[PDB]
Amino acid sequence: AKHPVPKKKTSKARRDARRSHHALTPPTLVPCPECKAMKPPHTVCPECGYYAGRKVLEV
Amino acid sequence: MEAKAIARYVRISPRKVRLVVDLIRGKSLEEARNILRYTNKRGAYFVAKVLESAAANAVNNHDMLEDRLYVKAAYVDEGPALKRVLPRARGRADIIKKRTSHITVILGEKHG
Amino acid sequence: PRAKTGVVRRRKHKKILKLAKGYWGLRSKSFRKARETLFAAGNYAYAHRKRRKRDFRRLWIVRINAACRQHGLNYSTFIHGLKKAGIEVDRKNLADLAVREPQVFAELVERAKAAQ
Amino acid sequence: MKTYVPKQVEPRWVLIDAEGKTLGRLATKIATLLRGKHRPDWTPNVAMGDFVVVVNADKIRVTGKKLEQKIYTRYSGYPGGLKKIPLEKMLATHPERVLEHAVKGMLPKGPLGRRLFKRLKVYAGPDHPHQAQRPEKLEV
Amino acid sequence: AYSGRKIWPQKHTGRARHGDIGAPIFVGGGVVFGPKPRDYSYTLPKKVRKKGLAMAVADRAREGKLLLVEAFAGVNGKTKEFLAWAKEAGLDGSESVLLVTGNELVRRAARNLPWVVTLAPEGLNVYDIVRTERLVMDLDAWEVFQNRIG
Amino acid sequence: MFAIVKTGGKQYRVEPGLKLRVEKLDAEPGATVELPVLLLGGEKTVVGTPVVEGASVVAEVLGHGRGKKILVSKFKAKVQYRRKKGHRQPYTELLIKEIRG
RNA sequence: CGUGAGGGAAAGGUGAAAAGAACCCCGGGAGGGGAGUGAAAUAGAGCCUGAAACCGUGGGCUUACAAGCAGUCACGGCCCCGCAGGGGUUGUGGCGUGCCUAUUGAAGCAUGAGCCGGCGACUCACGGUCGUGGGCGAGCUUAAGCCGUUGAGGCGGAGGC
RNA sequence: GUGGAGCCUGGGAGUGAGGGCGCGAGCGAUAACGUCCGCGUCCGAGCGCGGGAACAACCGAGACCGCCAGCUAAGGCCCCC
RNA sequence: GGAUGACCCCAGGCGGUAGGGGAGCGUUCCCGAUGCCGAUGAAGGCCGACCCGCGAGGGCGGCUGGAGGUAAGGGAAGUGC
Ligand SMILES: [Mg+2]
Ligand SMILES: [Mg+2]
Ligand SMILES: [Mg+2]
Ligand SMILES: [Mg+2]
Ligand SMILES: [Mg+2]
Ligand SMILES: [Mg+2]
Ligand SMILES: [Mg+2]
Ligand SMILES: [Mg+2]
Ligand SMILES: [Mg+2]
Ligand SMILES: [Mg+2]
Ligand SMILES: [Mg+2]
Ligand SMILES: [Mg+2]
Ligand SMILES: [Mg+2]
Ligand SMILES: [Mg+2]
Ligand SMILES: [Mg+2]
Ligand SMILES: [Mg+2]
Ligand SMILES: [Mg+2]
Ligand SMILES: [Mg+2]
Ligand SMILES: [Mg+2]
Ligand SMILES: [Mg+2]
Ligand SMILES: [Mg+2]
Ligand SMILES: [Mg+2]
Ligand SMILES: [Mg+2]
Ligand SMILES: [Mg+2]
Ligand SMILES: [Mg+2]
Ligand SMILES: [Mg+2]
Ligand SMILES: [Mg+2]
Ligand SMILES: [Mg+2]
Ligand SMILES: [Mg+2]
Ligand SMILES: [Mg+2]
Ligand SMILES: [Mg+2]
Ligand SMILES: [Mg+2]
Ligand SMILES: [Mg+2]
Ligand SMILES: [Mg+2]
Ligand SMILES: [Mg+2]
Ligand SMILES: [Mg+2]
Ligand SMILES: [Mg+2]
Ligand SMILES: [Mg+2]
Ligand SMILES: [Mg+2]
Ligand SMILES: [Mg+2]
Ligand SMILES: [Mg+2]
Ligand SMILES: [Mg+2]
Ligand SMILES: [Mg+2]
Ligand SMILES: [Mg+2]
Ligand SMILES: [Mg+2]
Ligand SMILES: [Mg+2]
Ligand SMILES: [Mg+2]
Ligand SMILES: [Mg+2]
Ligand SMILES: [Mg+2]
Ligand SMILES: [Mg+2]
Ligand SMILES: [Mg+2]
Ligand SMILES: [Mg+2]
Ligand SMILES: [Mg+2]
Ligand SMILES: [Mg+2]
Ligand SMILES: [Mg+2]
Ligand SMILES: [Mg+2]
Ligand SMILES: [Mg+2]
Ligand SMILES: [Mg+2]
Ligand SMILES: [Mg+2]
Ligand SMILES: [Mg+2]
Ligand SMILES: [Mg+2]
Ligand SMILES: [Mg+2]
Ligand SMILES: [Mg+2]
Ligand SMILES: [Mg+2]
Ligand SMILES: [Mg+2]
Ligand SMILES: [Mg+2]
Ligand SMILES: [Mg+2]
Ligand SMILES: [Mg+2]
Ligand SMILES: [Mg+2]
Ligand SMILES: [Mg+2]
Ligand SMILES: [Mg+2]
Ligand SMILES: [Mg+2]
Ligand SMILES: [Mg+2]
Ligand SMILES: [Mg+2]
Ligand SMILES: [Mg+2]
Ligand SMILES: [Mg+2]
Ligand SMILES: [Mg+2]
Ligand SMILES: [Mg+2]
Ligand SMILES: [Mg+2]
Ligand SMILES: [Mg+2]
Ligand SMILES: [Mg+2]
Ligand SMILES: [Mg+2]
Ligand SMILES: [Mg+2]
Ligand SMILES: [Mg+2]
Ligand SMILES: [Mg+2]
Ligand SMILES: [Mg+2]
Ligand SMILES: [Mg+2]
Ligand SMILES: [Mg+2]
Ligand SMILES: [Mg+2]
Ligand SMILES: [Mg+2]
Ligand SMILES: [Mg+2]
Ligand SMILES: [Mg+2]
Ligand SMILES: [Mg+2]
Ligand SMILES: [Mg+2]
Ligand SMILES: [Mg+2]
Ligand SMILES: [Mg+2]
Ligand SMILES: [Mg+2]
Ligand SMILES: [Mg+2]
Ligand SMILES: [Mg+2]
Ligand SMILES: [Mg+2]
Ligand SMILES: [Mg+2]
Ligand SMILES: [Mg+2]
Ligand SMILES: [Mg+2]
Ligand SMILES: [Mg+2]
Ligand SMILES: [Mg+2]
Ligand SMILES: [Zn+2]
Repeated sequence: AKHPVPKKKTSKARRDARRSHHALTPPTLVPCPECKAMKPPHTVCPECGYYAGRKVLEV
Repeated sequence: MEAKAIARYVRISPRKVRLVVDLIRGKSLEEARNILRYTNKRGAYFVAKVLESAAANAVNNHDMLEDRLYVKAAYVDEGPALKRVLPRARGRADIIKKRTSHITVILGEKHG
Repeated sequence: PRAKTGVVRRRKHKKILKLAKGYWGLRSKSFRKARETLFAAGNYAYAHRKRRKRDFRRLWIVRINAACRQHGLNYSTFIHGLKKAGIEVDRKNLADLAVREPQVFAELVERAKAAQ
Repeated sequence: MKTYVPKQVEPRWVLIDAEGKTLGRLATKIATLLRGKHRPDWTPNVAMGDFVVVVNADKIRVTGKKLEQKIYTRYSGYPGGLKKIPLEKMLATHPERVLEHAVKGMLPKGPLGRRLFKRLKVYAGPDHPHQAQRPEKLEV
Repeated sequence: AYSGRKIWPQKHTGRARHGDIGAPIFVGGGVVFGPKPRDYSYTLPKKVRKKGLAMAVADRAREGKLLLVEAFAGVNGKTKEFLAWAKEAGLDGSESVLLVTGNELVRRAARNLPWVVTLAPEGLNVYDIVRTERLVMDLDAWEVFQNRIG
Repeated sequence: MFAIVKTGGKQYRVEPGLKLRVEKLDAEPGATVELPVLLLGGEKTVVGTPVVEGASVVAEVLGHGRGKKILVSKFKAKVQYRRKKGHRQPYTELLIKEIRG
């Protein structure tokens, strides 16, 4: 090995063209059927505590 | 009207935290509320503060009502950077820049 | 007394840069990369003016030819008729005629046809 | 007084039969109908020629020992990947090709001389499914 | 104030060759061809200085704006006096005055005024003449000036 | 109804009522001139061999001026050589009254 | 920083006046939003002015069959300013081998340069030799000093050519 | 033969690595984008421009600026052109 | 030409590295200044598709700025990246 290294500074064009994917992609939420708050699905509702429509987590 | 909150000199990297903001720049107040809450970034907390707070101001200081609110614009400019010295092999010291961010959330009301 | 730099520099740089808006990358943003692009532009200009004369000629003559085809002779004779006869209408004009004055052109073809 | 540049034009279709036609000498003509150089309001930078339809391409004529002694070529980028097809074999598998190639190398290169070659619709066989444009038969 | 010391070794550092930081090409270091204190004075030929003094007055007269005076009436070292003398003299100071006499009294009232340049007579000089608009000399002043051009 | 005129080594087609600024002519503003005809067409159709001998076109000198600066500049490389020249061509804008003929 | 002798930094400016922002609201705070001071608060203490590189938000043109020292010339489209005129952008075509340096010869696969800003290299004295603008002319000229003035010039013939 | 000819006297230089080409010779092998002289030329400094596919020196030709005018040079006139 | 570079007519020259000669632009400072511009806005900064100059430039206008700047003509240099 002989320490490989960038040959030219990368332009803003390429630099930013690379990041063309870093696009963050929002969480996925659904209505708790009970508190109707938004929360991620298949989790136990952090706000009311119910899941499959029963008390599970003493909030 | 337009309501504005601005947190400046915040010790997170701009480039990392823009990515929380682009996820709201647009949304309702309520949508931005529920995004920045399940978004899994550090930026989540920081930006959900500014937001939350600009929606004070709108109500309290600017006679606006919540459920007309939406994140009209929201950008992040780059604050001056804590320069730090991290030591490498054979005694070279390289410089870390613990970078810094000026977060901005700007609210408006949506008629509809 | 000290005649320090002070303002001159910022002002030629501000100059050459403004001469160079529109350019790609630092060809529009860096002074010395703008300055360098502008050396280019310069001679591409001076050349291309001298080029554009001959450029158009080529355009016209190609039309002119295309016209003389439509009346059964080549450009290169049609311009010997026009010659030896006596007509001295240049080809910006012949090209103009032949496009938007077909009959008026046809005349000349004919007098050239003849002058042979 | 400024040169005349055309406004928008109309696509004039044109029909040619090859047969007994010396391939090269034909394509010359195909190319300049294709470009447009046969009409006074010509302009180098715009698509404004005719819409050449050639039929009976399979019965084109070529001179000399060329049916064999002249060769098409096709690098593929892999090693040894140079294919070599000779004229005869070409005419016998896809003859509509022989003429296309003949022309493409007389059209200019770049997005136009390509956009032009898009218009030359060639066929080996007499009939051509371009009836709904009424190709104005031409004598080459 | 710097040390004569080579700041890193000649070859192999990777940086450019340097001597010591005293060098002009470093911020800090001495300036190159600096101003150093000197003497702009020179010995203009004696004749040329005379003809200067001749010509200068000679011009002021030739314009009418010269004026020889015998002595100064109501003026014993007290501005407003001179001021009022000058009034009867034909100069209200809408033009500048070069004023010559060995007479501390006269040129003392005659100091402080904008339009007045004071002089003693042995100190007549050609800048001061041209410098002003109107020369109002005086008679012994005139003979010292005449004792000069000889 | 139109003509083709040689004026300062350069032939323009000229209908009457046209603005045609051309290579600066010596003519105090307001005066009028005549430009040889080389060809007349539409309605009639004469052809000058080389001139029409007869007619001509008359037009008024609306005034003079200098053309929008072209910036001519030469550069040669590795030889330390540049040149800036400013250029404004003198012209004389005309008003085509009518043709003769 | 060096055991030491020794080396040796960076870093000035709110405003006229602290009148340095009570109190209120989001905030754990930092910060900010009203409010309040000021001529001015994008003079708010990270404080005059506030360039350029560099990072961002918004807008107009443009871009996913295209081959490039990134420009230039020409034509057309859309956008703005306008009322045969401009400005912006770029679709197509034509043309086109970066700057500097060093060399017989470099786009050169020969040197240097990430980019910006700011420092950065033909001088001074005495002496020569030409030229030059002036002064005097078989002559021209003072040096050190003495006197005078404190931005006044005079004297001094030793001496020099 | 009035020419950015020449001669005279002074001021300031730079240059004292040249290269290709044609021709005449030495050296080399009737080799070298080889070497060394001579006579010319061009590049150097005309990597400005047309030709030669491209390309310092081969052919055409010595670029003060502008023109959407004209004749030509070499070289070209079947399409790219 | 005419009359002492006023400006017109005519003919001609005007590629250029080392290098020589010329004519100019701008920066700091000095005399011009006890003056003159300037809070009805100095210098500086940011625009401009306008004006003058071949050009280096210099004008003019808008925003910014918030206390300086400085002419005609001359002088002197820590004078242009
Ligand atoms: Mg290993
Ligand atoms: Mg980008
Ligand atoms: Mg609220
Ligand atoms: Mg260690
Ligand atoms: Mg780094
Ligand atoms: Mg100073
Ligand atoms: Mg300097
Ligand atoms: Mg800009
Ligand atoms: Mg562009
Ligand atoms: Mg050219
Ligand atoms: Mg030509
Ligand atoms: Mg002719
Ligand atoms: Mg055969
Ligand atoms: Mg010391
Ligand atoms: Mg020390
Ligand atoms: Mg020392
Ligand atoms: Mg030592
Ligand atoms: Mg080193
Ligand atoms: Mg290195
Ligand atoms: Mg040394
Ligand atoms: Mg230092
Ligand atoms: Mg110092
Ligand atoms: Mg001296
Ligand atoms: Mg006084
Ligand atoms: Mg005083
Ligand atoms: Mg005075
Ligand atoms: Mg013109
Ligand atoms: Mg130009
Ligand atoms: Mg080059
Ligand atoms: Mg060279
Ligand atoms: Mg150069
Ligand atoms: Mg010039
Ligand atoms: Mg220690
Ligand atoms: Mg210690
Ligand atoms: Mg204080
Ligand atoms: Mg706590
Ligand atoms: Mg607070
Ligand atoms: Mg806030
Ligand atoms: Mg506050
Ligand atoms: Mg401001
Ligand atoms: Mg301020
Ligand atoms: Mg700061
Ligand atoms: Mg201040
Ligand atoms: Mg500030
Ligand atoms: Mg700032
Ligand atoms: Mg954007
Ligand atoms: Mg599109
Ligand atoms: Mg394709
Ligand atoms: Mg497409
Ligand atoms: Mg190619
Ligand atoms: Mg355009
Ligand atoms: Mg193009
Ligand atoms: Mg072209
Ligand atoms: Mg290219
Ligand atoms: Mg270069
Ligand atoms: Mg350069
Ligand atoms: Mg070297
Ligand atoms: Mg070499
Ligand atoms: Mg070498
Ligand atoms: Mg050389
Ligand atoms: Mg390279
Ligand atoms: Mg070397
Ligand atoms: Mg290199
Ligand atoms: Mg170098
Ligand atoms: Mg580095
Ligand atoms: Mg710099
Ligand atoms: Mg010297
Ligand atoms: Mg000195
Ligand atoms: Mg001397
Ligand atoms: Mg005598
Ligand atoms: Mg004497
Ligand atoms: Mg000569
Ligand atoms: Mg000579
Ligand atoms: Mg000689
Ligand atoms: Mg010299
Ligand atoms: Mg030698
Ligand atoms: Mg030799
Ligand atoms: Mg030799
Ligand atoms: Mg020679
Ligand atoms: Mg030779
Ligand atoms: Mg050789
Ligand atoms: Mg040989
Ligand atoms: Mg030989
Ligand atoms: Mg050259
Ligand atoms: Mg030569
Ligand atoms: Mg050549
Ligand atoms: Mg080359
Ligand atoms: Mg060539
Ligand atoms: Mg060529
Ligand atoms: Mg011809
Ligand atoms: Mg020939
Ligand atoms: Mg001339
Ligand atoms: Mg010439
Ligand atoms: Mg020259
Ligand atoms: Mg100053
Ligand atoms: Mg003063
Ligand atoms: Mg003052
Ligand atoms: Mg006033
Ligand atoms: Mg005020
Ligand atoms: Mg203002
Ligand atoms: Mg200003
Ligand atoms: Mg003051
Ligand atoms: Mg001043
Ligand atoms: Mg001056
Ligand atoms: Mg210096
Ligand atoms: Zn719930």
